Amino acid sequence: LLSMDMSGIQDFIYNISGSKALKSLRSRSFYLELMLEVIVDQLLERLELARANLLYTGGGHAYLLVSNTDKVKKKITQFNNELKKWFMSEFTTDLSLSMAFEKCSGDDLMNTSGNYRTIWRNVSSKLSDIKAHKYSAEDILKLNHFHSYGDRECKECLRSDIDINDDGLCSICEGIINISNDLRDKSFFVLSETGKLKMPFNKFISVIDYEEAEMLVQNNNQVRIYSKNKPYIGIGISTNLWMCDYDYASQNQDMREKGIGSYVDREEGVKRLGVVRADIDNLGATFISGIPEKYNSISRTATLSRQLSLFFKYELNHLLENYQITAIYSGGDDLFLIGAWDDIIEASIYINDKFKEFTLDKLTLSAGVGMFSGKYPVSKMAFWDEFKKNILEEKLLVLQQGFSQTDEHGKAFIYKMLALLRNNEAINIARLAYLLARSKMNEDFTSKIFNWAQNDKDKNQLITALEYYI
Amino acid sequence: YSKIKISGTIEVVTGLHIGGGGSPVVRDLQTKLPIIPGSSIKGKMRNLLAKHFDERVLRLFGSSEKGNIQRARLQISDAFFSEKTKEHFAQNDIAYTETKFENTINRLTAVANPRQIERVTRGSEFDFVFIYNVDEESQVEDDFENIEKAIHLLENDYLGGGGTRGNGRIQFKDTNIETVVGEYDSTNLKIK
Amino acid sequence: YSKIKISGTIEVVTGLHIGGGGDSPVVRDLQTKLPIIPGSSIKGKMRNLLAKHFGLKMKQESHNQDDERVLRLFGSSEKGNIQRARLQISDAFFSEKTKEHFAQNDIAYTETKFENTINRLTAVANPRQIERVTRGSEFDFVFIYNVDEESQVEDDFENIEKAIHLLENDYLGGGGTRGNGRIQFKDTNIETVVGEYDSTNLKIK
Amino acid sequence: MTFAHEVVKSNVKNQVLFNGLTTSKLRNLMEQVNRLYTIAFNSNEDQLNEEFIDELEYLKIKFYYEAGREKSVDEFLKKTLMFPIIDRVIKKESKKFFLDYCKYFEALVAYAKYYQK
Amino acid sequence: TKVFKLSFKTPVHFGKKRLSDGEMTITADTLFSALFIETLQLGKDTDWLLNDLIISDTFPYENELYYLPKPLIKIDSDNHKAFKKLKYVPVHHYNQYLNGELSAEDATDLNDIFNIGYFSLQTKVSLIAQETDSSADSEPYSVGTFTFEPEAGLYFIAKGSEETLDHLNNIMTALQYSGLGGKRNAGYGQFEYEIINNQQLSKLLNQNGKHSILLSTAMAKKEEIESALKEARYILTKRSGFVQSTNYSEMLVKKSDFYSFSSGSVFKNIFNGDIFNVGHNGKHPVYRYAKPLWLEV
Ligand SMILES: Nc1ncnc2c1ncn2[C@@H]1O[C@H](COP(=O)(O)OP(=O)(O)OP(=O)(O)O)[C@@H](O)[C@H]1O
Ligand SMILES: Nc1ncnc2c1ncn2[C@@H]1O[C@H](COP(=O)(O)OP(=O)(O)OP(=O)(O)O)[C@@H](O)[C@H]1O
Repeated sequence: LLSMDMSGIQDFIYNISGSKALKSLRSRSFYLELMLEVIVDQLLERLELARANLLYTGGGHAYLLVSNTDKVKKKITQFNNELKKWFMSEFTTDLSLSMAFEKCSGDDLMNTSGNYRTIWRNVSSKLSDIKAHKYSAEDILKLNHFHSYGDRECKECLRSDIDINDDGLCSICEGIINISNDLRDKSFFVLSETGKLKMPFNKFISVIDYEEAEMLVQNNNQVRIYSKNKPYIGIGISTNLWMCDYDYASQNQDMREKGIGSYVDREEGVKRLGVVRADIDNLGATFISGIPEKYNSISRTATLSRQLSLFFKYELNHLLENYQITAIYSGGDDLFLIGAWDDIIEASIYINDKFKEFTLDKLTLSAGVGMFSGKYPVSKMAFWDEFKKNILEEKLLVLQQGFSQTDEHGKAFIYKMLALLRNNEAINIARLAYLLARSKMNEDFTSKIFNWAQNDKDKNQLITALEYYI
Repeated sequence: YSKIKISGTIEVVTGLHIGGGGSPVVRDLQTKLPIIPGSSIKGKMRNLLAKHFDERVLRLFGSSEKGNIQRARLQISDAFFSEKTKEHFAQNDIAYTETKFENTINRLTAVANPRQIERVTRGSEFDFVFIYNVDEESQVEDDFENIEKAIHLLENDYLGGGGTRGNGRIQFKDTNIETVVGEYDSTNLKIK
Repeated sequence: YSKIKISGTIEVVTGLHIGGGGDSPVVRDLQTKLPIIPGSSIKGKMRNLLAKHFGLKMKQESHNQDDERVLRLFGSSEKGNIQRARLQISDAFFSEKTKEHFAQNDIAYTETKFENTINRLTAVANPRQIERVTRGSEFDFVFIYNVDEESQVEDDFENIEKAIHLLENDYLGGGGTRGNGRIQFKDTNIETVVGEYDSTNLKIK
Repeated sequence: MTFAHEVVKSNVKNQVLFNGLTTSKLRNLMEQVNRLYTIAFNSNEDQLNEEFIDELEYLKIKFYYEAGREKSVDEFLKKTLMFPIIDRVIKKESKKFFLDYCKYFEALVAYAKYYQK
Repeated sequence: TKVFKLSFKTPVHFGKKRLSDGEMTITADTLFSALFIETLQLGKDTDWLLNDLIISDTFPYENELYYLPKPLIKIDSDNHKAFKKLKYVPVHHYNQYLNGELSAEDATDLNDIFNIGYFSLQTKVSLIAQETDSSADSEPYSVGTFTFEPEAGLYFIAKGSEETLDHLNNIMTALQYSGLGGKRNAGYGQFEYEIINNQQLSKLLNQNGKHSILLSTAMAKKEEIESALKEARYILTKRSGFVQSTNYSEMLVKKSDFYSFSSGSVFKNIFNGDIFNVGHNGKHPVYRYAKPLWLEV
């Protein structure tokens, strides 16, 4: 049982500060995903083995069930060595990969005495402690002695070791820009020896359409077409790669990808941006513990993993269709959406409910949403029932109806409301009583608002809702 | 070698609006008491002094970008409310920060769209410290004359935003000059 | 490089009602509980009147561009040929001598004269009470003028004199057409506070 | 403190308000309190002025005289206990508590205004 | 062997890659660099304070409690979640942790109580461009700063002969008025220091064990690294950046990239570091501090 872990995704994906940031992020998550996919496929080619042997992929992980042969082990070790060489050559700290495997027998897989979970934890532990020792002696000496003439940090990509070129961009990030430009229009990605973007095994990735992909097939070229969630392709080495690539900015009159301002410039509220991050809280046990004592088979673990992958890689794309939001990092257990402040919140709640349906209220979501001004480095942009029923549905609707029916009460009146509410003093409460007496709303609105302000939980909900209003 | 400390207090003759958030004003995200970033002080002094004349302004603040490199000789530090003002306002029950309302007139239309701005209360006192690093003996008198000129211009100008609109006028009081490292006499130096 | 300071006092000929707080109170310093004249109001009225004096066209009405002299004196920095403002207006505070007079004679700082509203076809009245600084009170103001250039000084001070002269026959505050907020200027002083430019030949009435 | 609200609800009898009290019967009343409101809001220190003490005495003068004119005014001024609170304000010499009384009376006025024929 | 207490009272920017990044502690490289530049500015000699002095990294403290970095020891459980979220272990519980006596709920409580500061971004502009004269965009930029509660700060570990310690104390007296971070001249990073002795920290620093906990950022010299990595749990950290007054062009001078072990690595074979040279095409040598400060348990 062989397991692979990608070292530095959360750092390398979040060194983005440029104006084209959104284009790169879609290109960067896809770049890491395609790295993992091509490396796993290349491994399976080394093993002369089938694609069915890949149990799970996603995030920076991968799980394989390969033959327990000395030949297999020597090939794994050799390919690990070449792999580590290559990553040291290209990024040297930002991205690294780890290999680990631990023996298992048929009796183990058939779920005899829960030893499936024991071996799962053992392989996890060996993977997680081999990361401690990543560099041999000679490698670490080799790194420290290069008085090599090089240029300075890539603007889009924070890296000293990298060397910039035209317009202060290095090769890697310029290729990232190009493939990002091609992402929205073209659906197929090819593994070719000339290509655009540098890739592990002396290979390059470029973009294709079904027709020239077809010609490549009849060109009997050693190609692997990687698709954008397209079934019924039947083109050469069909690879329906699972990925959620959604962007509302392409729904406008211009098909070309636009910058972060396309979402900032919304006039329905403050010109800001919304960001959401989500992780399944009960996932470690779910893959490890699973269904206890009766269904912890390798078959059912595979089924569970695939169903989670399909949810986090298809359903989100269809759910997002009604929101001004763009999908950035999706897959594994991580969900990253960026867009308008209101749309981000509404989509977060809606996707939370939909997920509770898909897992039948067995798995939950932990999420956090913040507000930041436009064109802030997206790198630093990134570093339930009560909120829906009480705040968004009841108090927010009451306040919206009241403010829509009575005019002249803008952000100044609500901000005086805020000054009285945040400073939790009885003098502010009496002042608020007078202010609601002076306000020209229906008496029901005033009474409800005052009585909400009189309760700490209800005053906090009220301030949250009215802050959402502005 | 020696170091010279310039310490004192500054008053807002009229309200001050640095407004990094903007319409808020800069605060500390926990104490919520407003401050004055040293970047504002440094930038306004540098602009005024340069526009008062390029070797001396290069010498005080240091550019170190034009193929020749000069280390900064005068370090500005941030400011905070004096304890005296906090005590005084707490005793007299005075809000720390005001909120003035404003408008603007559309020509051919004469319909006013409102405006809200947040302003530091008049009469507050901030505490400031300057550190000067004497690296050339024969230059301290000229440098302090220049810094006095900069203070003089700043007293007759504004800090922050909307200065032409009537805010940001400041004043300097209770300034002392104390040597803290080394053995340079700092009793013949003045800043008003 | 020099700077010219303009000082004086603004006497309320009749009730002034700035009243930026919105009953219907008046702006007050929170250090002394007193009504003030914000400098931006003064500067805006000077801007509007001086612009209306010179050319003010339809296409000029559209954009808040204005005559080159007015823009030069008050600064635009909006499109292309930007001009940093040469003239800085400051706020006005309720002076100390009027403190002494209203303390010695026990005079209120703000009247509350009631007004009404007789709508037609019903003739039903509707009452209201507003606050306005008492007559005769004085406020102290200060101006600072920058000389970015040498020769133009005379023309800029001529335009400043014109602006003051127009403003003395107009209103600050609100309800000006309804009687409130007339002022006059007096006791003006012109002195070069920083620099080496003489100012003995310069006068603003 | 809203006990004023409670008493006003207890004073809606089978309808009449304080048995013949109208808000315009209160004209001189709120005029006096508002006039004092201005003169006090001008002040700086919480230690009351002593012509302000005289003015509070004059306010109590207006209270008994209004009570003398009308029976409904007498009932209003007695039950809702203007009179001890004025006495203790006179005894205390505190400005903030004076404004507290001011918003008290204004609360009475507003609630009664919404509580009418 | 004394410790040096640091209280700040002003926001400090410490930096990893750009100015708008904020970081809580600083490594021995920048600490030794600051000491060396302060020494040179003061004009005293550097030989004494070059090859005798051992400096540990800066670590945070709270009201009365001190902190140390999390050892990278293999605790054999399986949560592996609450402990991964832990970054600093209070000194009172250090030996408890190294003996596997820390419970999950206690770890959660420690994580809850560990508030010792918060992060902020202040936006700044630069009108030095044509803006002053002609229509030109003001250029906004941001800096990442980090502030402490009034009863917090950072502390040191220093050791050496008494004469070197006296020199260090003199230099710190000088240094409390320069900065210790990023935009020193823009209003950030002034501190007051105080010398304290702690009985518990002393006992911890003079214990006796079989393992070793690295408290600084070091790299073994060429001939000893081979034996150094016999049984090691470590993580490497890339350290780069420009240099101050080495040639005409600051934007053409950039220190050579260097790699060193982090501040929590565990070793089995003690090695001695060195002040590696990271210069080339320069007029004066540029130094980087890589010398360990062990605690034996
Ligand atoms: N291509 C990607 N783009 C963006 N985020 C990704 C990508 N792949 C995975 N992630 C998310 O980023 C998270 C953080 O990755 P991180 O650098 O911590 O490595 P990891 O795979 O979690 O393993 P480890 O931290 O043990 O090395 C992952 O757990 C995953 O959810
Ligand atoms: N579809 C999937 N199939 C199999 N394994 C997955 C899948 N998605 C995520 N995982 C794995 O489950 C593990 C969960 O660990 P992680 O720390 O990322 O989340 P977590 O432990 O649930 O965090 P928290 O408990 O704080 O929410 C990851 O290491 C990841 O490899």
